[PDB]
Amino acid sequence: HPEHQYLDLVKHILENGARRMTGTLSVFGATMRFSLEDNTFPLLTTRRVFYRGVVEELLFFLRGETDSKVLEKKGVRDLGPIYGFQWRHFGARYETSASSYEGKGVDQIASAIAAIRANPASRRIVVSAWNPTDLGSMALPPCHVLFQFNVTDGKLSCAMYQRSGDMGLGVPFNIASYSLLTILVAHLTGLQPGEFVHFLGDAHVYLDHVDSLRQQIQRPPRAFPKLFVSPKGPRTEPEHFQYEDFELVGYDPH
Amino acid sequence: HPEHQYLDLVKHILENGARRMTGTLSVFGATMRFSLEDNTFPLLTTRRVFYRGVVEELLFFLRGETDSKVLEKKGVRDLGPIYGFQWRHFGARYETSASSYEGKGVDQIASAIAAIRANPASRRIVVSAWNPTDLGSMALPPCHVLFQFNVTDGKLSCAMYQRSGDMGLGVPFNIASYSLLTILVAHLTGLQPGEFVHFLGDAHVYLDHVDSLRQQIQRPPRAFPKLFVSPKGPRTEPEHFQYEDFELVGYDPH
Ligand SMILES: [Cl-]
Ligand SMILES: [Cl-]
Repeated sequence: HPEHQYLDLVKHILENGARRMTGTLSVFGATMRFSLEDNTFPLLTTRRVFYRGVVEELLFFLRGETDSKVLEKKGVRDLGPIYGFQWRHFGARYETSASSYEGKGVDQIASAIAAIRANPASRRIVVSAWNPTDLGSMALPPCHVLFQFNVTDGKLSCAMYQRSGDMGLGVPFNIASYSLLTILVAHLTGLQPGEFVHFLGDAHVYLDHVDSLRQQIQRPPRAFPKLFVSPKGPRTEPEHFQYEDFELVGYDPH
Repeated sequence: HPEHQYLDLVKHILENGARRMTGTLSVFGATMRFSLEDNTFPLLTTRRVFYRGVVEELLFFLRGETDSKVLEKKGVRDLGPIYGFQWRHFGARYETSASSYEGKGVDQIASAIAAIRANPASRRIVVSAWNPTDLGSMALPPCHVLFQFNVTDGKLSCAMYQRSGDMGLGVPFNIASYSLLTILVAHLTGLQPGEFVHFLGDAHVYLDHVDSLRQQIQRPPRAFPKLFVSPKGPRTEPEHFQYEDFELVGYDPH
């Protein structure tokens, strides 16, 4: 079971992590990979992951929105030039969350989907959320720094480099989100999902989560849920997708 | 022996790689890591790596230079806004190789060394070579897309995300270069080198290298060389380092 990769990484941090300062235990440089074949959706079972949050927050970023009032009014907790902005309007001057950016900055997402369709074998289908000229971003920068899509044998795969991740909450959430982005984009482009590959720089556990994490990691994982994309109407762009287009089947977390 | 990680990755591509078009065999998503402790320098032994090239080309990028005439006149084969430019002048308008950029764009390298000194525990010591607004870059973009430094227990480590790498020539070269950057920066900042962690998106073998690669991978690796930093005068910035500051000991490739 691939959740073991997550649990082993947690065990590793608990047993051999460094102490650095809120304190943490940490290691540097880790990888986990999850198959998305046969509708597998790597939503962790050893502790319930906020699925509705994953979905709404991904669709929100894909709309390029930056106003957490949208999310709040959907049961999910101005944010600045966070992910969606960088994804969809890279290099634009960021003003306010209530403002318009159509035709400003580089739409890396549109560019990635186009490349997937015209040149699926491309090695340059990269999307970056890291802009060192954006001082606002740079004072509280994205944890998930960059990702790459790959098409091989009709399967869309994704690799994401995460500079820092908390194992307790953030990392499981992020596995879900990028897995869901791959599934969403696979559907949009007529492909089947392949794999999500997660690369981590700093991987840390918070001290106040130690006790709970060590109970969690003796639980045997359960088979991952399945995720089906069944749009309620036509979807020609990624911002068009709605929460309801996704049926989560067999999710049974401890 | 950590070179086995390289050889196993090659075997894996040979045996289970996809065929995509000059043809290649390829897999997506791989990791290798190399300890830089006790002066270990991961210069591959199963086939000689162009050490002089590694060094000169790293020092060249660290000077922010973009004119391959500098390299040519040092026995190593306008390049545009390649690595050094992005590293040292991110977001500046790139004009010519013969031109000056002091005070233009973000000096991510200087920013990274400063962070290493003031806030070694930082999780945001990231350097990106990926600028999707730079159409010139984007027509022939960097393979080594981003890297992160980490300081833990007095040891500098580095992780680099490479979007595409040829196993034959490019990947061994790149392992050397980032390992050497870590050693160089470790010395400059008073730290000891830790580890180089290599994350790869597309990892490919060229068809015309298949036969040679399969002979190569039956050779038992030899212990890696050691690398010592012994500057011939004072070094207060990374662009100051010279080829001669580095003594390579015990390099014996097949
Ligand atoms: Cl945690
Ligand atoms: Cl090759």
